[PDB]
Amino acid sequence: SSRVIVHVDLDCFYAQVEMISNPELKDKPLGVQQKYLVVTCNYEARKLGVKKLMNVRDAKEKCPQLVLVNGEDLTRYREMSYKVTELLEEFSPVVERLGFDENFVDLTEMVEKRLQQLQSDELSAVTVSGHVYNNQSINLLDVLHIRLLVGSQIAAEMREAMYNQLGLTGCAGVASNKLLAKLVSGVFKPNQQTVLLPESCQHLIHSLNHIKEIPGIGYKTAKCLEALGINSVRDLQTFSPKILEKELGISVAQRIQKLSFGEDNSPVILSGPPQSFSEEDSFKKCSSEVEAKNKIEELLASLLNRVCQDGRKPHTVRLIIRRGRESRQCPIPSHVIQDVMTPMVDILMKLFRNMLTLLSVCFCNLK
Amino acid sequence: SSRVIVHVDLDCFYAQVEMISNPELKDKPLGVQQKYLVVTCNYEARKLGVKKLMNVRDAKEKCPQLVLVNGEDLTRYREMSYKVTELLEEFSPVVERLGFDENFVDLTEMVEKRLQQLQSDELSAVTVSGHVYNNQSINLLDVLHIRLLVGSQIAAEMREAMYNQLGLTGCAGVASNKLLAKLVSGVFKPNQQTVLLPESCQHLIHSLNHIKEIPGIGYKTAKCLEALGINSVRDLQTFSPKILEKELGISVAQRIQKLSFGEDNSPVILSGPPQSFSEEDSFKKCSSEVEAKNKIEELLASLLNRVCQDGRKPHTVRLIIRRGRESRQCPIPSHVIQDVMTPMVDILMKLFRNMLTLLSVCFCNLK
DNA sequence: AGGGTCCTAGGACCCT
DNA sequence: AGGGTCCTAGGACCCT
Repeated sequence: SSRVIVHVDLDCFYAQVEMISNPELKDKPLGVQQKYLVVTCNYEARKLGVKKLMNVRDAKEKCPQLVLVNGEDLTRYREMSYKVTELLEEFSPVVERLGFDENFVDLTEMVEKRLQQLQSDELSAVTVSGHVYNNQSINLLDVLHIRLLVGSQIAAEMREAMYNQLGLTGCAGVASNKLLAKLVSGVFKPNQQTVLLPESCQHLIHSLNHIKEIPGIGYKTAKCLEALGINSVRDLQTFSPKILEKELGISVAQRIQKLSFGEDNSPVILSGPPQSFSEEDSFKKCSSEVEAKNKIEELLASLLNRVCQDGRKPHTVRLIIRRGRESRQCPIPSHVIQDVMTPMVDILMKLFRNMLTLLSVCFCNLK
Repeated sequence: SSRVIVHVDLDCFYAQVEMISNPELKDKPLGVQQKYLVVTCNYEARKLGVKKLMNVRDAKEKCPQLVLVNGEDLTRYREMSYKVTELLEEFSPVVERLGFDENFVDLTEMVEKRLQQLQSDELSAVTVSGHVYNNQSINLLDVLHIRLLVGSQIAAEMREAMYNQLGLTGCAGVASNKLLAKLVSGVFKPNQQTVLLPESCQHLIHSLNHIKEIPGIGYKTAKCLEALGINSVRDLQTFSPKILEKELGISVAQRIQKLSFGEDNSPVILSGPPQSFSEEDSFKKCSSEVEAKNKIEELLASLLNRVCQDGRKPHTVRLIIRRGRESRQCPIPSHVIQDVMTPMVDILMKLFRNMLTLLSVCFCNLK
């Protein structure tokens, strides 16, 4: 029942893609901006103090030299994202996408195969690729250390192939479940990998400074927990399972408390093709008229290109607006499944009439 | 793009099953009761005035001779229901279940096969099995009349097999879509079949006396339509598509108005195994204590037997209560997927604590 | 921002 | 009653 999981986490993905386009952008600090927010920056910029999602002003304050670059159109990032997932699917088919720049792979079946092909004398010659978390000592007769080290060898092969075949650097973390692989992938953060041996699991989770930092524990469950006096990982570990049950639920409770201990039995899901296709347009209260139809015609403009090129067809469209958000959705008529936009704009226009700073159209329920 | 669909509608299903158990119950009027309500009755009882869902009192008023029989445990009905669906799946695999006693089958691929095997001279020798709606005249050079007549021959073979192999009588309606097949299956109502030729589609839908009677038009959309002055099928046919769009939605609108015309492009779905397993317990305010745990232990008692024997395992449980209803659900822990009830009662007990005349537990999200 | 994921609790519909 | 179906609109989570 042992598992070997790798978390692959590309460095400043958007920046990497832009720096590939215009090679001149390298060397100097680089921000990728979405409206008034630098969402991503290359290492240089990050050394100068440009932080994740920093105002284009505060960016130009710690870093007047910034060479900013617009990244509101995610097409090129989305395409490279899937080129990376597909490269990893070639290693082992079971790859889970988390956002655009992170992937989980279950290396278990693959690690086991590489061992039965390996020979007796090799077992002692097994080496780690990259760092070992907390410099922990390897025990070459621990079957679990050997598998995690083979896992680190596969992880380094993936990272080498991502660079060689797509020009992308990134980090990797090798552990026995998704939680720990993701928590250890970032220990050595620029284009490196780390492997976690079980004896250091507690050191790793306790290296966190607030249950905020546990993936699966967002703002809501965080502030909720902070209202029970739970703040450190150890607090959540020792807190009453009972009060937690009745406070957050039976679902949230035991999952969160197990994450507290480094436990995470959740399987690596095959992400396969997307379950949805959305696009967003925000503006300085630019919508209060039939302009919404010029936008929406534009949002949907590029989508129909996307949702078509995919192959499958959506059987539901949705329209989203900001003024918390609201949505009104409807099934896509059969006739409209196969010129469109005359019929589709109309669909979403009446969805729009039923219901302005944001505006989005999402194609979902694909078949 | 022509379709041949059969709607199979067993007569007083519950009664049929009971009359099979204790053959003595035949001959005399028979009611199947659920609390203070005769939900089903054999033809005899129905001749005496016992109507669908009639008080056990009003039942014993038009029909003091009633020989009532309890039918709150649906196990035996549910089992025969699936024996009937499986018999029809043998004819053609694509069978859609609607409730326990109704099934749709798409006979198109099957009718077409029977024709290419049939010979030239036979085409004129094709006959209808059962009634033709509105006594309409057959045109043996109308390819659509011939296919619907082959459809009627398959329908009669199914009904003969349901009787011969399961002892069940029932009705059948043969049409070109689901709506019309279901509307015509009941024209000759006791253990007979009817076929609808297209030239009589309008006669059939206009034979209805209120859009209430169109399947897919329930109480809500009905009263809504009745507020627009729409009452007859012709009203809905001629009513403004536009006002209907803005009143009921773009989804409801065109689907409802097409049903008005006898149009229904919806495909026959393969129902396959159930998507859920529920059981219900209602009582005269009998629950206001740890009794709910004695019930719930009992509701869930039989379910775990059911949801297990199926094979797949649910990955969500739900608890439902009446005091409109309310539900609180949660994922079923991995450990509990495989003794249970010690863990499961507890799960639903805390779901119960979070939230008494009704009480139910439902196992859903099966895999 | 711009973009995803899956769940949940209520609601409509079908049948008896 | 006792039992099903699928949808929807909001909400939580992940990433930038």
